[PDB]
Formats: sequence, C-alpha cells, structure tokens
Amino acid sequence: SSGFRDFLLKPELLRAIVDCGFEHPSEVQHECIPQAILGMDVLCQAKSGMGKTAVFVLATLQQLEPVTGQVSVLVMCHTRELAFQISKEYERFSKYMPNVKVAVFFGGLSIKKDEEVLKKNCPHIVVGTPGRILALARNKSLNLKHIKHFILDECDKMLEQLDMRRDVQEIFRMTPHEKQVMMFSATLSKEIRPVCRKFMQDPMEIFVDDETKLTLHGLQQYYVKLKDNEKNRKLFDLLDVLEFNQVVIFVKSVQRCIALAQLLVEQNFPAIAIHRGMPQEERLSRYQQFKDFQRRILVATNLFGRGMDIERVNIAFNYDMPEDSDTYLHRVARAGRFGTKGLAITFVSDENDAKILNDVQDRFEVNISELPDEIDISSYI
Amino acid sequence: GFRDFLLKPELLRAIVDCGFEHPSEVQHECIPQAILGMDVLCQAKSGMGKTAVFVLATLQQLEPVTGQVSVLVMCHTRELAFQISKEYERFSKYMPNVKVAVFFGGLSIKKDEEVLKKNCPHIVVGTPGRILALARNKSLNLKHIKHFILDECDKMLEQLDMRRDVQEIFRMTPHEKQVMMFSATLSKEIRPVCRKFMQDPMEIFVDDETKLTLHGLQQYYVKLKDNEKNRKLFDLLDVLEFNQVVIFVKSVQRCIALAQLLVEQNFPAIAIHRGMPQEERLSRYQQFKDFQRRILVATNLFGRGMDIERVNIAFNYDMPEDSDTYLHRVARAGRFGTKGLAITFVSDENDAKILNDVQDRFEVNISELPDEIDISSYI
Amino acid sequence: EEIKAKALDLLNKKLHRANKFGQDQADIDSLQRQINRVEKFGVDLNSKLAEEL
RNA sequence: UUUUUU
RNA sequence: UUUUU
Ligand SMILES: Nc1ncnc2c1ncn2[C@@H]1O[C@H](COP(=O)(O)OP(=O)(O)O)[C@@H](O)[C@H]1O
Ligand SMILES: Nc1ncnc2c1ncn2[C@@H]1O[C@H](COP(=O)(O)OP(=O)(O)O)[C@@H](O)[C@H]1O
Ligand code: BEF
Ligand code: BEF
Ligand SMILES: [Mg+2]
Ligand SMILES: [Mg+2]
Repeated sequence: SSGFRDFLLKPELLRAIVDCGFEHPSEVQHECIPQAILGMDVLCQAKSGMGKTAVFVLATLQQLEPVTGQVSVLVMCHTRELAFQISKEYERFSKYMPNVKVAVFFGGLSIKKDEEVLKKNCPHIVVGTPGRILALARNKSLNLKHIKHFILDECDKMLEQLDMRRDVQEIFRMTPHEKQVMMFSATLSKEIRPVCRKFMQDPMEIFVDDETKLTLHGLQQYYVKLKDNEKNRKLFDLLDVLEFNQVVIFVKSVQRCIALAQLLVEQNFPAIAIHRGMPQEERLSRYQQFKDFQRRILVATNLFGRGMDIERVNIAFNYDMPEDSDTYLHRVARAGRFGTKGLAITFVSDENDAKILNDVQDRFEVNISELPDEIDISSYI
Repeated sequence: GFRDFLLKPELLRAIVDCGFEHPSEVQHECIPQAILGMDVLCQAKSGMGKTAVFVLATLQQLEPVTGQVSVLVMCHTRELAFQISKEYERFSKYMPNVKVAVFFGGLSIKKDEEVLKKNCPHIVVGTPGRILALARNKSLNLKHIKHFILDECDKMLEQLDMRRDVQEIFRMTPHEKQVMMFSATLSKEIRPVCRKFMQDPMEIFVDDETKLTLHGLQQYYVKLKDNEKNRKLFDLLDVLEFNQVVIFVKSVQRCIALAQLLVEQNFPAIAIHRGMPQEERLSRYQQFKDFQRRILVATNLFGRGMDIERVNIAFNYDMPEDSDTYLHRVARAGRFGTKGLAITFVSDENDAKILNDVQDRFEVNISELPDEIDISSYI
Repeated sequence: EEIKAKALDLLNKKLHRANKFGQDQADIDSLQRQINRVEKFGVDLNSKLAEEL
C-alpha cells in the first residue's frame, strides 16, 4: 500500500493507524515524523487541527522501549482536559502494544490515587499538567530520572506563563540531560521561539513564519455588531435557525460562563458548561459527554480554547471577543477539525472588540463578512 | 304582514328598522287581540318572538301621562329585565315621548328612587323583589298602571316566594287593567294560577308538545363521569367552530371553578351567576351580547329568556334538573329558528332518566355525539 | 422522550387555542419559536418550560 | 339547587 | 483565563 509506509514504523503501530481510519499523513506528519523517530529535538508549528498530536504520539511509541517500573516519556500541557485527551490518544495508538502503560496526572483529584498508581502499577508514559507533575516529582513518588522523551503541547501558551514556565523549568531540571525534547503548537510568537529553543540542542525547526497559510480556508467566518443586551437575543435566534450537531460558545470569564449556561437552560437550550471551579470529576464527566455527543451546546472559558478535538463541533461562537489574535485562532479551530468545513461567529460589542477583529483580519489576510441573514447548509458542513 | 296590524306608523317604522320581514306565528295570532286591551295567556315556541308581542302591544296602547307609570313588566332574573328594557328602547326609537326604566336588586335603591322622583318613566321593567320594595316605600306608584306583563310566567309563579311577591304587587294595582303572561312552558297545574290574575283571557296553549322542539337544533349527548367532563369539554371547544357558546352548570360554585379552569387553559371564558356584584354581572352580560367574549359559563340564571344572536352551541356540562329547564336552556342557541348545536353530558343513571324523559315528552331524538360533524349542519 | 412528545402536545394546544381565540401575534410567534426549539432539542427538566410539567 | 328588596 | 495544595 501507500502513505504511512514511508516511515517504516513498527507493525503494531501501523495496525493501530489502520484501525483509526487514517488514509494519508498530513504535511506536518510527513515532514516531522521521520526526523522525530531518530531522537532529534523538534520545534514544531503547524496549522490548527492538522494532526500534531499523532506526530509526538507515534514518534514516542516508535522510539519507546518499555522498561518495567520506569517512566520513560513525559508529556505535559496547559489544561487538565487536554492531558486527558492526550492520554487516551496514547491508548488508541498503543492498542496493539499491550506492554505499554499510560497514565494521566492532574489536579482536582486526590494525589494519593496518583501515588498509588505510581507505587503499585508504574507506567512507561506519563501525561499531565505542570502543577500535579511537579508536585509528584517533589513528592519523589514520580521518578523522573529515567525520562528519555520530554514533550510539551500548546508550548507557547505553556511558556508565555512565567509561573507555569518556571514550573516546567523546575520539572525539566530533574530529567536526564541526554534526552529528546519536542514542543508543539499552532502559534509560535517570534518572541517565544528562543524560550523554547533554550530547552533543545540543534532542533529541527518547523515554522510557518509568513502567516498567510495559518488560516483554515475551509471555514466561513462572519461577525455581527450588537450591544451586550443584544448578544443573548442574537445568540438565541442563531441557535434556532442554524442547523448544527454541536456548538462551542466562548465567554471571557467564569461568571459569564455560568450565567450564560443557566440562561440557555431556562430557554430550553440543553447547554452544558465547563470551567475552572467545577469539581474535576464533574468537568471530566461534562467533557466526556460533549465528546461522546450526548450534549449539543457547550459554553466554555478559554479552558476549552486550545487543543480540544471534538468530532462533531460545527460552529464556534465568540460570545465575548478573544483577548488576542492567538486565542481567536485556537478557538475558531475547535470547529473544522482536520480541514473539514465549519462556522465561526464573532460578537463585536465595543471599540476594543472591533480593534482586535481588524488585527486578526489584517494579520492573516482573511475576509470576515458581516453575517448575512441566510447561510447555505452546504456552506459550513 | 306587519302592515295589517294597524299599528302606529312610528311603531311600524321601528319594526322595519330592526329588520323584521314577516311576523312569526305567535305574532300573527296574539298581536291583534293584545292591541285591543284583552287579557292574554300565551305559550309559544322558544325564541320565536314572544317579546315583541307584548312590547309592541303595550307601546301601541300606551297613552303617556307625564306623572305616572302605565305599564309594568316583570320577570324572574335581573338580566332578563335589563334585556326587555333595551327591547322597549329599540321599539320606542320613533316614540320620543316614551320613557322606560329598569329596577332590580344589586344596585342602590336610592338611585331607583332618584329616577322616579326626578324623571318618572311611563313603563317600568323589573324583578319582583326590587319592585315590591319601591312600591312599599311609596317611591313607585302603582295606582295608574293599565298593563301588567309577566314574562317567563310559569317560572315566576312556580316559585312560591316569588308568587307571593307578585301577588302583593298585583293587589296594589287597579282592577281595570290588561294582564298578559308569556312563556314557552305552561304546565297544566300552573295555568289556573295564571288565570286567577286574568278575566276572560285569550288562551294560546301548546298541548302537542312535540312542536315545542326546535328542529333547527342538532341535539346530542355523551355519556361521561364527572372526572371526564372537564377535558371532553376542552377537546370539544377546540374541535367545534363557533361564534359563541354557553356552558351550563348546576351551581354557583361549579360555575366559578369551571370558568376559572377554562381561563387557565387559555379559553377566554367568562362567568355569570348570583353572587357576582350586579355591576359586574351587567357589564359581563353586556360584553357577551356585544360579541366581546365567546365562551360563557352560567347557572340557570342564563337558562331562559337570554337573547344573544351568535350563540351557536349550548353545553349542558351538568344535566338540567328537569325537562322544562332542558327546553329553555338548549334554546339559548339557534334563536328564531336558526341552526345551532346542543350537547348534554350524562353523568349517572338518573341523568339518563332525565334525558329519556326529555326525548319522550317532546318526541325528539338525542343521538350520541358522532366523532366528527359538519360545520354547516349547525351554522 | 415520552416527556418530549407530550410536551409537544401541550404546545400544539396552546398554539391552536391562541389562533382560534384571537391571541396577540407576539404570543403566536413565541409559542411557535418554542415548539420548533423543542423539536430541535429535547425537554430540559431545569428549563422554565418545565413549568407546565 | 337556581333565582328573587336587604 | 489557565496551572499541586
Ligand atoms: N493522517 C490523518 N488522517 C486523518 N485524520 C487525522 C490524521 N492525523 C490526525 N488526524 C485527526 O485530526 C484530528 C485533530 O488532530 P490534533 O492532533 O488534535 O490536531 P492539532 O493537535 O494539530 O490541533 C484528530 O481527531 C486526529 O484523529
Ligand atoms: N318577525 C321576526 N323576524 C325576525 N326576527 C324576529 C322576529 N320576531 C322576533 N325576532 C327576534 O327573535 C329573537 C328572540 O325573540 P324572543 O322574543 O326573545 O323569543 P321568545 O321570547 O319567544 O323566547 C329576538 O332577537 C328578536 O329580535
Ligand atoms: F492546534 Be490543535 F487544535 F491542537
Ligand atoms: F321563551 Be323565549 F326564549 F324567551
Ligand atoms: Mg493539540
Ligand atoms: Mg322571552
């Protein structure tokens, strides 16, 4: 056959990819995987939702030699749900490598469960969030001196945060100096390339520096001008006329997330909410039912703005304007995964809202038409 | 045919104004004799113009004298007295020197004395209780009346309390006068009671009661228990097209509850019954006849006499107590021979016995309600 | 779903009676906007439409 | 019961 | 807005 055969991956890895239904690699996979399995450090930037996860999952599994009772791979990201998503993704590609063990560690759940996992059934791959991982390392429950692969996803966001940056630096110090380091994101500010660069020796550099190509040309993106009072009524009408399977609606605070979710419910919209402050077991149950297509409407903070891969999200809503063009590009990317078509609607409330939307329009050479009153169902799905 | 009656031209002008083209049977039979001042005991078919008979006959004979009341008309309910008074105004359109007035309870008697002392009418319509009170305190002078009319006379004299009041009012009036009584039902037992008020009167009886039924009415029934009555009515009110309906119940308390429940199903229903303040009763009655509301829930207060043109359906939510009540009640719809619908809820075996009593007595068929009916067949 | 279909029956009667008895046009649209929303989704037990239940 | 000055 | 407590 053709396609993924070019890499000469392990047969049990290739049998996993077949069961995933994938037919051909994306450009980032073709470019980055063959170098990644050699042990090279990589700094990878590529179009949103184009298969960055499978790059470091397949490459680590390819290079992995399982050692019983010893953690060889560490993968970290900025949100607990993303770490959960990455762990299950590791499980689906290690489907035919029964000896490989994967675990996920994050806060909001008892540390003793994480400790019991480590001391009773030690994994070869650990994914998790910087806080809990660092806590387990200081605990000495998590032995990080056998680490051969150090992976950061959404690395620019993880390193734009100095409190999180120092935590990942403190975690980085307790790992062997000779090991692979790979960092992934769709956004790489020219400011933060050196910050990631300090973590690697002679990395391969995948850059999209000229951001003409960062846009998802399979998405139709519009906007509407309206007051804050008109935001809710316009949202209600749009949710009534537009046909969709699933929708993500982004607000700028926890207060707005809870209030809009409650207001949608009282209008008989089966809306769920996810945000920090929920019990972690509850927001895991709410993340799963959205992923398993048991709820149609999700209201979220920027907690859901990056990396989330939901199969049936057709529309993305900017009920509040994103803080920057970085956050905008990741939120709109929650629809149209792997280049399928979708829809993105942005609310322009005040001066600063139009200020940012003209920035993102200019930065990407994109057209954002004012929203027409009738849209083809063929257009966005 | 109204020309032959030899009425006053203004009176004849009022007849054409309200659109009458041909007199009814009761109008042909009774009007010429009633013009002459003869006592009349009249029974006639429901809604076939008995009111016009004694309104026109008294207006024809009336020789107004500014200080005195000449015609007294009484009936059993306040709203019927109100209806009759506006019927006098309607036929007094071209007789400007004629004054009419209505007196009934539930309104201040001082205002009734005010109209008597300051602008005394020639014709008074009222209910026996208020009329008796005005006559005893001497505000109402009954010594000049020359015409004494009872409408729904059988019901008015079957009530012993009301018969006693009417008798006392009668004894305050001159012996030389015309007395006329009207109803759609005149029992064998009550005819002599009416006759004792009269002297050699013309008698109009319907002894073949099979011709008291309105063959322009479709009459059906449904067998139901009291639990099932509420929503069978709900679906019937949804399915059947109508201009106006009247829904009859057996008590004031049931009238309040059913009306309130109907509004909460967003049927714009109104209720009339005793215990409503009379201003609310009249204003509620007026808007229903003004076509402001479509659904009326009522006790027997509305069970006879009431003349609303667009009542197409009459509902017996509770079984009428006897066959007379059924006859008058069902006749609130299909006025003057027009097409209407009648639906009766039969609750227990006694209700079925009452229904069977009705269809035997009138030789009328009350078939079970079919699942779907034609709009033209009752409109 | 037994709740879903029978919620549609209450609305299909409120809408019917609103038309039959001359309701305000805002009410007609509000009921229809709710009917089509209930078909596109379920019945949320915490919704204010659960007042009738 | 319903209705009839209070 | 997110990241052990
Ligand atoms: N070669 C491929 N063919 C088809 N789908 C793929 C391929 N690689 C990845 N995908 C799918 O694309 C979706 C988005 O991938 P993800 O790794 O979340 O994107 P990114 O991390 O680049 O934002 C996932 O559901 C994944 O299964
Ligand atoms: N000759 C006629 N032609 C048409 N309508 C009439 C005629 N006589 C009376 N009516 C109407 O019939 C309706 C009911 O009459 P009504 O006197 O209340 O009947 P009854 O008192 O005999 O039950 C009234 O609206 C009246 O205007
Ligand atoms: F850039 Be992908 F959506 F993680
Ligand atoms: F007898 Be009629 F209906 F006054
Ligand atoms: Mg990702
Ligand atoms: Mg009459």
